[PDB]
Amino acid sequence: FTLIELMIVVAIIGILAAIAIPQYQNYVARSEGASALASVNPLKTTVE
Amino acid sequence: FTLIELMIVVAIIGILAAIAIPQYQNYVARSEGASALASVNPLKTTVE
Repeated sequence: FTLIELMIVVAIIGILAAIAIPQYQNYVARSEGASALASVNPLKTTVE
Repeated sequence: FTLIELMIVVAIIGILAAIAIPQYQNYVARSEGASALASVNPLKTTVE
């Protein structure tokens, strides 16, 4: 009778369907690069 | 970014470099003294 309780649980393991968003790391990368420009931009203005 | 607009303006305040000509008042004084002789000179000539 427990087999059916597991049927959902087999499903539950299954359904997760948005896990590995790697290039999350790559909008993170864009954030890190543009926001790496944020670090320097008033120093343009400072040299000048 | 406005800091640089002010850099010129700090300069502009600075550059003025011929302001206090006091003894302007003293060539004025020479004018006033010699030209004070101008007032009387035909009155030499008038007494005489």
